[PDB]
Amino acid sequence: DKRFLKLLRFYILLTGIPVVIGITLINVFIGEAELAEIPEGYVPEHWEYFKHPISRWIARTFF
Amino acid sequence: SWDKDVYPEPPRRTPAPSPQTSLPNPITYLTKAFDLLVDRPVTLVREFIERQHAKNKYYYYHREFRRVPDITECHEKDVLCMFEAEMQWKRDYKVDQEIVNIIQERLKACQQREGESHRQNCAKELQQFTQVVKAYQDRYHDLGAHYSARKCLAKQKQRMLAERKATKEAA
Amino acid sequence: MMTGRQARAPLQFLPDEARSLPPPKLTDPRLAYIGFLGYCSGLIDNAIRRRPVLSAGLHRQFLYITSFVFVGYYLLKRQDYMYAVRDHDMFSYIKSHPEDFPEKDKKTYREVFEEFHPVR
Amino acid sequence: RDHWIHVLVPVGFVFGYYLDRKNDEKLAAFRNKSLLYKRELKPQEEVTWK
Amino acid sequence: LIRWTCARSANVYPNFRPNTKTSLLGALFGIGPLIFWYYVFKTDRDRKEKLIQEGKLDRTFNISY
Amino acid sequence: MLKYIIPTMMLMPLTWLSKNSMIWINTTLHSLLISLTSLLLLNQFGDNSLNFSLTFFSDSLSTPLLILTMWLLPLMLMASQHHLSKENLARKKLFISMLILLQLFLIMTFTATELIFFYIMFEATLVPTLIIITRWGNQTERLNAGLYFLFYTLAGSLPLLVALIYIQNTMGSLNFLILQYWVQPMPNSWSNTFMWLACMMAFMVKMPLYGLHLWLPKAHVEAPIAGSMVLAAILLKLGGYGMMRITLLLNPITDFMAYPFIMLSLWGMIMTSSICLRQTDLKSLIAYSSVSHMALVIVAILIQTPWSYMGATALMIAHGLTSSMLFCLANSNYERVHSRTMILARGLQTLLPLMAAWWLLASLTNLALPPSINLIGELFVVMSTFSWSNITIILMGLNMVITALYSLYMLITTQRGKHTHHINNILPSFTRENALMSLHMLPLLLLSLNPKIILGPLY
Amino acid sequence: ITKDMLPGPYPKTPEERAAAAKKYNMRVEDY
Amino acid sequence: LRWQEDPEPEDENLYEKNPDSHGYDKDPAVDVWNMRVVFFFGFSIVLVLGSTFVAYLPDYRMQEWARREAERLVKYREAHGLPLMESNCFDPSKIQLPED
Amino acid sequence: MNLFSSLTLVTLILLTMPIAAINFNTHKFTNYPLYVKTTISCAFITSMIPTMMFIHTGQEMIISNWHWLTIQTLKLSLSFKMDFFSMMFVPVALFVTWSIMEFSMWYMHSDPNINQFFKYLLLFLITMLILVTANNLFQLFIGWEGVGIMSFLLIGWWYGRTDANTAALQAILYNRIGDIGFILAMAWFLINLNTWDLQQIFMLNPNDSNLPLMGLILAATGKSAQFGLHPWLPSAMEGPTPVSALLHSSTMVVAGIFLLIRFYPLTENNKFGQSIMLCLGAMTTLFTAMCALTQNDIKKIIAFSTSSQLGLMMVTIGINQPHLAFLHICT
Ligand SMILES: CCCCCCCCCCCCCCCCCC(=O)OC[C@H](COP(=O)([O-])OCC(O)COP(=O)([O-])OC[C@@H](COC(=O)CCCCCCCCCCCCCCCCC)OC(=O)CCCCCCCCCCCCCCCCC)OC(=O)CCCCCCCCCCCCCCCCC
Ligand SMILES: CCCCCCCCCCCCCCCCCC(=O)OC[C@H](COP(=O)([O-])OC[C@H](O)COP(=O)([O-])OC[C@H](COC(=O)CCCCCCCCCCCCCCCCC)OC(=O)CCCCCCCCCCCCCCCCC)OC(=O)CCCCCCCCCCCCCCCCC
Ligand SMILES: CCCCCCCCCCCCCCCCCC(=O)OC[C@H](COP(=O)([O-])OCC[N+](C)(C)C)OC(=O)CCCCCCCCCCCCCCCCC
Ligand SMILES: CCCCCCCCCCCCCCCCCC(=O)OC[C@H](COP(=O)([O-])OCC[N+](C)(C)C)OC(=O)CCCCCCCCCCCCCCCCC
Ligand SMILES: CCCCCCCCCCCCCCCCCC(=O)OC[C@H](COP(=O)([O-])OCC[N+](C)(C)C)OC(=O)CCCCCCCCCCCCCCCCC
Repeated sequence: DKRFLKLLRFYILLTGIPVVIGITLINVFIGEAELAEIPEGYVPEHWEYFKHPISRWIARTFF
Repeated sequence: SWDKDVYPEPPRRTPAPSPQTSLPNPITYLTKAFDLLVDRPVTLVREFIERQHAKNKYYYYHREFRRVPDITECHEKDVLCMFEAEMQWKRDYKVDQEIVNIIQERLKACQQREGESHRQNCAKELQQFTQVVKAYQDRYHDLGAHYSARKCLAKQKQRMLAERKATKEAA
Repeated sequence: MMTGRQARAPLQFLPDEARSLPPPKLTDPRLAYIGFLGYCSGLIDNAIRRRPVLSAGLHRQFLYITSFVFVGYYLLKRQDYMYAVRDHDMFSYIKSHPEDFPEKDKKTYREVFEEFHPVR
Repeated sequence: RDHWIHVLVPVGFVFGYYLDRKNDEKLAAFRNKSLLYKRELKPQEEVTWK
Repeated sequence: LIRWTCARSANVYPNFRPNTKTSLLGALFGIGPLIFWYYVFKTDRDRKEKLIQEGKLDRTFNISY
Repeated sequence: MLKYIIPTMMLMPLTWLSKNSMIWINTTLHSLLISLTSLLLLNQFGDNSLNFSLTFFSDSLSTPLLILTMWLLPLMLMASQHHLSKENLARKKLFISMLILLQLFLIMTFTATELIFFYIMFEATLVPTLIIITRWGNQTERLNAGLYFLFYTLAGSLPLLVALIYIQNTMGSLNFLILQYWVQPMPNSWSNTFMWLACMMAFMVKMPLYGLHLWLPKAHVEAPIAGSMVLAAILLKLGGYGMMRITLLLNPITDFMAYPFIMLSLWGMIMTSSICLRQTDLKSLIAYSSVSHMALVIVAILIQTPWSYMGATALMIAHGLTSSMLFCLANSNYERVHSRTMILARGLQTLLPLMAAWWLLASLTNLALPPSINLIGELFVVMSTFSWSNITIILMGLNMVITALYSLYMLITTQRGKHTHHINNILPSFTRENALMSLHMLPLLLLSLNPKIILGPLY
Repeated sequence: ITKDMLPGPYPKTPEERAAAAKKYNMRVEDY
Repeated sequence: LRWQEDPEPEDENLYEKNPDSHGYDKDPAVDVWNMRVVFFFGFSIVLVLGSTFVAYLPDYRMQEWARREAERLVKYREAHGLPLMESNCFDPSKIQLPED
Repeated sequence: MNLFSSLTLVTLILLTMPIAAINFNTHKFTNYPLYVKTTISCAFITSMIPTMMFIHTGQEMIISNWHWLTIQTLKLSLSFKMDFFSMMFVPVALFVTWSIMEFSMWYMHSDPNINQFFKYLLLFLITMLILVTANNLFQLFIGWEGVGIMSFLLIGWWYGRTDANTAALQAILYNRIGDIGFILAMAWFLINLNTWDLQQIFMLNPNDSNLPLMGLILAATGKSAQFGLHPWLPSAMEGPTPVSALLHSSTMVVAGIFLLIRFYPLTENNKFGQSIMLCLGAMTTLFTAMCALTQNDIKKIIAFSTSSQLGLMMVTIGINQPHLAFLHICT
């Protein structure tokens, strides 16, 4: 049981700590977008309607 | 922040501290301790993060749906028109849901803010809430889980027949 | 049903008006599925005689695949021909009989009264 | 390849993604024709979605 | 234990005889409560629908359903 | 949807060309990759459903059932690889092929744009399930259980075929997207009464309805563990999915055709929970618990309010995860004591403490502990049935009391008390077993954080 | 476990009653 | 007598020949690599990256859009004295009633 | 504003930190019960500051910090009501729980699962402060069912004992019978007032509140051991002594009383509900104190004592004196 709990915590943290650190790096350096009105004649991209950078990456790459 | 018109707040009136006793209150010392130990480092880290945001600015936009023809000027069983009308109706339904949510937020915020005299001091928010719930209930209640623009139009036609009959029989 | 159509010219697998129709591509998913059936017939043929299933008789597996694709190509040509015949006869019968197919006066939902049944 | 069996399911997903994106081209009869999303084309652009 | 569980589940129906006692207990305990709750909920919903279509049931703030 | 159908078919050469010691690991790995890929279906919109092709689409109802289905395959491979360890290699590959093929049928069952394609896939899901039960089931009763499982479903579904072909001849189409706009009201007549029965009784058997549930505590018990997992987690929810599609067409006749079936399910959730209070078979206790939980989903579909559909799809996903974990816990004790009798192995918390923690959490999700999505679905169904009639709160509350009673009775009976003395082959919990329990429970708990992706098309 | 150690139908003859009482491991007079 | 049948084989213990058994296989290297495949590709990939992926869904079913749009519409029709919602979903001018 | 809300949430997050500590462990701890006792002492210290600056002004706020879900008109948020009731019950419960845990480090010392016991006791405290600080009925239901499940886990602590398992299943039975009325109240408020938030309940202020108050009286009968649903509390003495002392004297069993005090703007306008609460509380405080006169087990006498005092609390709710009832809880 202790070996299972050690392996469970290890394989969660193995990618959880890079995901948490990467999200912190994104939210500090890259960071959240700003709500602006659409400029005249400009048609935005479909992924440019979203606020957080990871949401923009998901809507651009996959969706 | 947010727009103060859609989420209204009456202006704050805090009283000046007028202490009668001589013993120093712990709250001012804990407030200065909070300001020195907590609020200034939080403000410094937030200013650092806001500088990093200001290094690379970019924008997201509010998606503007232009108004398409609604269900009444769509032909019967014309899926290309009534699909657009149905999508328009569903977006309007979800927006009206969020309008009722905004007015509930105003009402509950008023009740907490006014405190003990909330029954007198929140009559306008209660009136706005009763009006918007009356409109929402006449518009979308009893449609069912398979709701559509056809169901809502049939409910509106039944209500308008009832209102026309009641106005006709009153004369 | 359509047995009087192909009675003036009997036992023609593909008539001369079938050539006015575009043939199935050789990358048709139907024809590729028939080729998969040929590969499955090759695998069952290696299995029932206790040969090694994937390895033995690659000439035989390939003749299974080839023969099913070869038959199924002409089967798909006849399929597309008979459905084209069905649509052609449908449209010519609608054209010859306008009194039996009136163009429907379509009303919009502002005039259409549907009874509302509440879910409560 | 020594590990050639570990590219059956991923290449299957790449092939299914390719066939979905190919079928989206055959379903393009209302591209830039819907009453909700029709618009004038931007320069250096011939289709609004692929 | 195996004998007990096989008596409790697997041997019940081969030792069943449809007779007076079992049929009256199967009708009373099987369709009795169904008929009972049917007329209860039908009476309650006919009453609620009659009050709703007369505007008598107070339904002011009811918009979640 | 072809980007999920093609890798599921590529799992067949992946399981037949694998090395003889690698056929579990490769299928587990690549089915986990397919389950990772399943999350692209969360591209949902508030107005439009994610409409792929003429054949496939996915709204917010089919999407959680798809992600649960593609997640269930690696867990079935983990659960079923220990008791099929001494199996022939060819029969082991046939078992894995039946699991992969059942997933292949299900993922294009839920995405069927047209209803007769839904019917073909829906009744195609019988055949791998029947082969799994009647071939890799353990006791003698698997053949009779396969008979009941086959011949309740086909007896219910062959009128459904005539009903769907009738709608095809009348409306001109069985496309669900077209029938969202060409739906006509179904008035009161005897013809439309039997139309309603033909459209609904197949799914009433598959849920199962009370009184027609007699295929279930033999098919779910006499199956192996992968069969029990798929039957409890997906194959009961095919019925609720078909109901939520097909009740588009059955208005307003459902508003009085629903009353006998609402009575059957509101009384069946009391009676099957009472049956769970007196079960000696642990696996049959979980089977009748599944009947008791699906009775609420039947009531929620038949009252057809938005809160009821939201609670019904949340309760379907929650019950899939919870019942699959309860069957896996039952298997984890059956692989040690070789008996499904619940009173035999007692006091197991003294021997297996972390496995008893998994028993505790699955019994808490079974009794709908907030804020689990079990309680979310349970609670929304109770809200909507209260708005339906105010007297249904008596039956819902009495069901919740009996549900807590049999859940914690199961926990106390298997885990608490003095341990059984004459049983000495209680091994420690393997890493496979605890990993199976955690891969059930941890998504079920993480879905409490962001529960909006399991609340259906009308969240 | 086998067939003649499983429960059966209702005993009618006294030798069937004695065989069942032997089966359930108890006295014939107490069965 | 009764027919020719093998006796019931004893249930094997994975911990007798392998005290480090993860319970996947009796071959220890296959067992450890099945453990790593299960743990990595379930927890380290699907659970972690899917919790991140669901956590950052791009406005799932446009609820945030609908709140922002409703704020815009309420901010409009408060300034113009319009009621916040009509009891008629559709304009009564574009509806023909059945006469009586 | 900034000090009040911050120390409010720091109290609850500080109480959740040893749960992360006991879950993220590899070693045998350097005295984890001392760690949880020190944590609850410091949480008492942290909770004293918003209490003092409530005693100064009367400062109240709602912290609706996390939007959780929106069911078409029901925006469910993680919402914390920092009112008179939270400000006077959180430091009392933390001070009592701090003394109960320093008692537990001595009483439960020879127990080899002492870390699990302190984990379970802190989980009870977390669920109880979820209950008493909640602003909507869903989060209050989370704390409600949470203290019910931790009641199960702490009554059946010695799980080899048959009577402990039996009394724990008994307590779950009576509390789910009370939960019938709790979910009746939630269903009524959702259908007739479109809310689970206390604010919209108090501002809409329904007049035909007979049935939801009957549901709330049933919930308090299940939770606070009133007559008809009382016998789980004397059976609940089967657990360890600090379980009894914390949960089944002072902290858990006042939750139905706290539920009926929490709805005081609705019970003040319903004389029928006040009469029901008055008769039920007087029945309970008669019957259980009458049972206590000839008992021989000391923990049964004190359990009938606390159920008699719960009957007295239900009496003083019934006489339209809810703040005296809450004062009697904290006393
Ligand atoms: C932490 C590591 C933990 C272990 C690692 C492994 C974890 C497990 C594996 C996880 C794998 C991934 C899982 C999926 C989730 C992914 C993340 C996600 O979706 O996050 C969602 C959500 C949104 O993230 P986002 O969308 O990226 O941000 C949007 C913003 O626009 C963006 O906001 P922003 O840009 O404005 O902010 C940027 C932010 C970066 O963003 C983040 O950090 C957020 C992302 C991290 C998420 C991590 C989640 C892990 C799980 C957390 C919970 C369990 C933890 C363990 C137990 C803890 C105790 C309980 O920057 C900072 O954090 C820096 C500021 C730090 C302030 C504190 C220090 C100030 C003073 C310093 C003084 C010294 C210097 C002074 C002088 C300096 C001079 C230069 O993030 C969070 O929820 C973050 C967690 C904290 C939330 C608040 C915590 C307190 C709440 C209390 C009240 C509510 C609860 C009450 C309960 C009480 C009891 C009943
Ligand atoms: C997206 C980022 C998310 C980050 C945050 C994650 C949020 C929670 C996720 C799930 C947490 C539970 C899983 C662990 C427990 C199960 C295994 C176990 O027994 O471990 C014991 C073991 C320590 O015990 P041990 O002594 O060594 O051995 C066990 C003993 O032999 C015997 O064991 P025992 O009986 O002594 O101890 C078992 C004990 C027994 O205690 C109980 O069973 C009492 C619990 C029920 C009553 C109290 C809670 C009531 C509800 C209130 C809380 C929720 C709402 C709070 C918000 C405010 C109100 C609205 O249970 C616990 O201690 C569980 C603590 C957490 C309780 C959560 C609720 C579970 C109750 C059932 C469902 C309730 C509704 C759903 C709630 C979902 C909330 C997210 O724990 C570990 O070693 C931890 C392993 C790693 C756990 C990772 C969990 C998250 C994994 C997610 C991966 C992907 C996302 C990345 C984030 C990763 C963050 C780390
Ligand atoms: C799980 C086991 C039991 C399953 C039960 C399944 C449902 C029970 C009822 C099924 C009725 C048969 C299918 C009806 C399909 C309706 C299609 C349609 O157009 O209907 C309108 C049509 C109307 O005729 P029409 O369509 O030609 O005319 C046009 C419509 N009007 C009349 C308005 C002009 O109905 C029928 O023609 C007859 C419908 C009833 C048929 C009764 C025969 C079957 C009796 C019940 C058998 C149940 C299973 C028994 C065996 C169980 C196993 C041993
Ligand atoms: C999905 C349908 C099929 C079902 C089965 C699926 C199986 C396959 C699994 C695939 C991967 C998993 C998919 C679902 C993932 C769900 C999780 C998820 O994404 O969450 C996102 C949620 C989304 O929340 P959110 O919506 O507020 O996110 C904000 C949105 N953004 C980030 C864009 C700004 O993430 C969080 O909530 C993160 C919060 C921080 C971490 C958790 C902190 C709280 C922990 C407890 C604190 C203490 C409380 C007191 C109690 C103490 C203990 C008792
Ligand atoms: C030790 C780890 C802690 C973090 C350390 C590292 C960070 C250092 C300090 C900085 C803090 C992090 C940055 C700021 C935090 C994020 C701010 C933000 O906007 O986040 C987005 C949001 C804030 O809410 P929101 O309203 O912006 O978004 C909600 C998302 N939508 C709108 C799509 C629904 O999410 C969070 O902050 C997530 C944290 C949640 C905390 C509570 C968890 C509850 C767990 C139980 C769940 C079940 C409850 C059910 C009942 C509820 C009541 C009905």
